[PDB]
Formats: sequence, structure tokens, C-alpha cells
Amino acid sequence: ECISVKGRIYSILKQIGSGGSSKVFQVLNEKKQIYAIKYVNLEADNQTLDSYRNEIAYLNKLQQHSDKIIRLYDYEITDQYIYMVMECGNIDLNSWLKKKKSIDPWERKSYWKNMLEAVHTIHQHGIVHSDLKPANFLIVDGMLKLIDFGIANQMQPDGTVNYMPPEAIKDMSISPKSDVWSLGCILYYMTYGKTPFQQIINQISKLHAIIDPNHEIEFPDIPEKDLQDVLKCCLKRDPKQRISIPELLAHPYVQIQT
Ligand SMILES: CCOc1nc(Nc2ccc(C(N)=O)cc2)cc(N)c1C#N
Repeated sequence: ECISVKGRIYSILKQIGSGGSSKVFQVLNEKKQIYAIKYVNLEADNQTLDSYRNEIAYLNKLQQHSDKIIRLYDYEITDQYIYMVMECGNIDLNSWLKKKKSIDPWERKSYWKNMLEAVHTIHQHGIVHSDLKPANFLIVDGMLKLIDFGIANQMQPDGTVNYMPPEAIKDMSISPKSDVWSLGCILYYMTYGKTPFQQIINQISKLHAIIDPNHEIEFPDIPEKDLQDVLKCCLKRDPKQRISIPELLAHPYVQIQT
């Protein structure tokens, strides 16, 4: 019911996430301010460990570079456990997406800008998140912020190959373009109400479909003509043909307000 980090005590309001020996708690400090504490039980290969160490260091470093990256106020690391005190936000994008029926065009555009800026920041520092999904983004102050960089083991709020890029499947035996496809699927869902290959319930079929150039993705007409173009450009199977993050930041959909 209580946790301590660097001589500071927090009260466990509730658990909001879980994973491989890892938990996320909604907490309050002495002055009743709210924060998110990530607990990691280190009793974990030399490698799983180094993966958490790497994530912590990049998250910390990347703090200064963008307000679209989640805030890490402090952390406690020992041979037994890891405690991470960070911004708590309102709710993760994945949970919020399920509760809302329709999404506002302005909100969708603002959110897309946030995601783009966050992924852009991590790319400039040589990080390619490799598993991008809505659960990786947190809604804080009517704005989206990136929670993790996909370096450490992934957690889930309290998996699917829907957002999986084709190059990652073909290369079965790394480019920043992979994050573009994933972002495209998130925006596609934000626009059409589902991921491009959501219907395929058969997984090996879904996989074959994601990679097959003959399997055409549906882009039914909409009033925002730019959005439709963004989606088309983001969902190019060939990574070389696929639009880049710097190009997406200069796209009319993001640049020109309607
Ligand atoms: C699994 C969620 O993980 C996190 N959720 C956070 N916020 C959060 C997550 C989920 C909810 C929710 N859906 O209740 C509300 C807030 C903040 C974090 N800093 C982290 C981390 N790490």
C-alpha cells in the first residue's frame, strides 16, 4: 500500500499495468500529487537486464528533447528491483480508443502531430521503436506522449500483429520506415474504425495479406482528402516507397488547417 523512492513515500492508488516481472501503479506523494510508478522485479537474464538499463538511460536522456516524450522525474535501481517515477497522464490511447465511438477530426489531427513529433525525436537519436501501437501512447493534457521506446520488454494497461510492418515479416530468418507503417495503422484505425487487416481472423492469412502487394487495402472516400493521402503513403508495403517522418511533418494534412 506504500512505496519509497529516493527518500520519498507514495501511496498506491491502484495498479494500471503489468508484464514480465513488471507492474505500473497509480500513486500519490506527500502533497497528494499524482504520478506513475513502474516496478520491475529483478529476480532476468544478463540481457533482459541490460535492456531495462538501456531504456532507462535513453528515456532520461530524451527528456530534454521533446515534451511529447513521457516525463521521468526519478528512479531507483538495485540488484533486486527497479522503481520508476514518471508522468501519470489521463489514460493510454488504446483504452481510450475502445471507449469512444467516433473521433473528432481536430483531435485526430492534433494527436497525429504529437505521435509524429515523438517518433521523430527517438529517430534522431538512433532509436527505432519496433512495436508501435496505441498502448505505447498516453493521453496527458489533451495531448499524446510516447511511453516507451520498445527497447525494454513491453507491458500492457489494465498482443496483436495488426500493426506489424511487412518488411519485418519478409525479413524473417532495421529501418525507421517501420515506425511509419505502424503509425499509419494507428491513424487508419483513428479514421476508419479498424486496422487495415483487422478482419482476417486467420493469422497466417493476416500475415500473408500484410505482405502481399496484390492484397489491396481499402481507403473509402472521406472529406479530409489529405488524410486519405497520408494513409495511402504510410501504408506502402515497400519501405523505400513509403513516406518518411520528415516528409510527413511537411504534409498538407499536418501543415494546412481546415
Ligand atoms: C501500462 C501503462 O503504463 C503507464 N501508464 C501510464 N498511465 C496510465 C496508463 C493507463 C491508464 C488507464 N487506462 O487507466 C491511465 C494512466 C503512465 C505511465 N508512465 C506508464 C508507464 N510506464
